[PDB]
Amino acid sequence: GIVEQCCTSICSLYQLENYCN
Amino acid sequence: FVNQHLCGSHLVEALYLVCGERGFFYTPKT
Repeated sequence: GIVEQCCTSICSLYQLENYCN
Repeated sequence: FVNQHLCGSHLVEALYLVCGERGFFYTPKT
């Protein structure tokens, strides 16, 4: 998922936007 | 050294760092 990828794979800033209400 | 993968608790961090007042909901399962 979006949260799990950041560790082994990559996080996206616009996804950071997405995590944020 | 700008972009690193944050694992464990600190993954939540890169968000609240960028998050600010808007804040985030972190999801370890979904």
